[PDB]
Amino acid sequence: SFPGWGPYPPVERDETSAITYSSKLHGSVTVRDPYSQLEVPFEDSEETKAFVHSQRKFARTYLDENPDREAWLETLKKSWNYRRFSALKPESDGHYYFEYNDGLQSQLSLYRVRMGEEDTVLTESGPGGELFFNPNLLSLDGNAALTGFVMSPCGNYWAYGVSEHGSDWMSIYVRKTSSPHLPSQERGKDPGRMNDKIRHVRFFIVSWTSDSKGFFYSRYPPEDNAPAMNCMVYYHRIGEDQESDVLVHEDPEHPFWISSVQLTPSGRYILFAASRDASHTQLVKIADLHENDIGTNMKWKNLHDPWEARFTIVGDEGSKIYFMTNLKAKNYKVATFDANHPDEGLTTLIAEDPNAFLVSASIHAQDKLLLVYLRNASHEIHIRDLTTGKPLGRIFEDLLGQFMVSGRRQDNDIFVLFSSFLSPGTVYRYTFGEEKGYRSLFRAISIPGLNLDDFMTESVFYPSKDGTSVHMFITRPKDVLLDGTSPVLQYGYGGFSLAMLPTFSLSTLLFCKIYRAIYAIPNIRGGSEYGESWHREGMLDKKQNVFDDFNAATEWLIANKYASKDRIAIRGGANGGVLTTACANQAPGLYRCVITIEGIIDMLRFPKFTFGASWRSEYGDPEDPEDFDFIFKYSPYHNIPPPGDTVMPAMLFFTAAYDDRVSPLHTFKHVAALQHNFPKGPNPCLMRIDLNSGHFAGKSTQEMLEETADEYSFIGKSMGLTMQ
Ligand code: NA
Repeated sequence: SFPGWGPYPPVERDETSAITYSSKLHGSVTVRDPYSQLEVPFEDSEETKAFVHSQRKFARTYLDENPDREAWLETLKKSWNYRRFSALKPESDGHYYFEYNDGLQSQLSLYRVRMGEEDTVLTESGPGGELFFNPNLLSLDGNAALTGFVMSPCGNYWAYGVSEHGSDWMSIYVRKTSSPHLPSQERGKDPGRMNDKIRHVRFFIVSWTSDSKGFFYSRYPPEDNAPAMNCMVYYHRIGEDQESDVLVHEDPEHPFWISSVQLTPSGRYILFAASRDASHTQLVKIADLHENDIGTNMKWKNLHDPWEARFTIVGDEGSKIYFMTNLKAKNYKVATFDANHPDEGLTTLIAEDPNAFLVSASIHAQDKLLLVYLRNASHEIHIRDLTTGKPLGRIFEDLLGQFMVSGRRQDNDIFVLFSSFLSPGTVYRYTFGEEKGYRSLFRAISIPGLNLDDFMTESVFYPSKDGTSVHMFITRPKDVLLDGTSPVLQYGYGGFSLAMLPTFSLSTLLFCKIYRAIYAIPNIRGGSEYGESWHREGMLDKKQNVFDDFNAATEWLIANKYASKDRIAIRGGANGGVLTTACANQAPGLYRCVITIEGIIDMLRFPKFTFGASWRSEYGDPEDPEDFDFIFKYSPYHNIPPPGDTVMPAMLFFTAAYDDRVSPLHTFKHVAALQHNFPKGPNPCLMRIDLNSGHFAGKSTQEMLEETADEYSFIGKSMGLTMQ
């Protein structure tokens, strides 16, 4: 039987294309890749162009034929038109800065208010204060993004990154803090900036010297799919051209290594850190900027033996530097180094918590050390004495979710942004005291037409295949019955010590309301939810544990009558695309709809493209014979089930035509192979393409809504759901 939506657009095959891999078990294994031509970028291949255009047109026709697509876009537009803001961030110009969106602006704007006048911002009258920077003015389409910013210590200068209009490359710009954007400036330019333009940057790590004369940054050779190579550290002096910038570090022997510098808050010490993979291990060196001219002739001293640990600067006290480090402490700890006694090594200030991952450490009110711990898949705030490390107790103990803390060592107050599945964003002020402090509600995000009291988030524990107890969040309307009829949207990642925290998404709650559905977040292995050991149990030869955890979550939801066996939708992005494609291959019968965002799918070829080589610490090295065998077992691109005795779920793949973070070739080849293997469906396999590269880290509000309307209408069609 031939479905009315077919046939699929044709995709050229290369029947001769193969690579031979060393294998511990088999000696050698020859892997055919009939779609290897789709590894050539869109801009360089007419074949890749023809594939993208035909697949894009085919997907759009199917998605747009569904009237629920426009119904979802209208519902999303109306509900997403709510005011959003960050916590107040104190800066060296004596102003608080905050992110603001009226509702449907493409990008967040940056506003400011004099410290002491903050009670006049974020009222019914509007954001108040003064507009500082409006990213919406940068591009005609609103796809140009602020990638970061750092104010000069003097408070006169503001260094900031803007993503270039084709790519995930950026330029660093500088403007005076006396040159804000004006509300009536025209789109397509950046008015009021200084002449400085730092090109060839792929990540924003900028550190000003204490004299405010310049900043350190990391850059690459000029850009005229290939692995990212030859990261260099430079120093830029304000008012000079980039051509005058002084080279601080290059390592031509190790072109895949990523390098950056961080300065202590005093600006006295510079920490050089190199990374050779995605693991939390560095090659680290410290220099005293008072001993050295900026250049390649600086007196670098070894902080510790290379590749054993990561070191993040938390503060300084003369020659004493405070570090958050995992040195002999996989869950991280706080330790001090005396730059005057390097050979004495690191002294523990806050011991590793064996049962809690330390996320951050920051100094406040001169000598209060604030620790954010991850315990039971949510944030805890602990206060410690900076001098002794002695515990001073807990704050916000009653709030279960995630926190963003803003405030400096010199401020007695912090602003804390609290959020969860059910809390869109409450900014609390906390004022430090002698024995206890005082907490005040500053401002709360409210969403018109959403009643947060209509929803709940349950915490359950389920056994995985191997008997391991896994935590899962289940968000649902309180009035949805547990009678085994509800649809599920189940989101997972599983990797890189990244926790799936309670996180606010209006879209997800609208999915729950409109489809009487549950939103399930199983805290599967690979994440840091139960400490670094939770990551170690879900990587390399144990990556299969991640898929088993996710499958067992679905089986538990069905068995305990949370969900209909026929209405499971799964969702994942990047490393989460390994999860969605692997689970679809290994248990196609569990799932009715699979959403993959910028998926990693070819687990043999991933090292050959942009930043993929760094993922070898997580997945293994496919060119190592031992690693090949365990990677090849699950590599979703190489394990599409034979068509004869499998019905594939409906599958929708989101990707840009250009993406540095995950090369779109992963999606291109897997979509080609799925369509070839299952040419008659019965369930469609579609690729939803953005041609504007709408950056992950810089996506306009309107693009996000269109993508969500495509995703939800496709899930609705695929699982036979009616919008309520
Ligand atoms: Na823009």
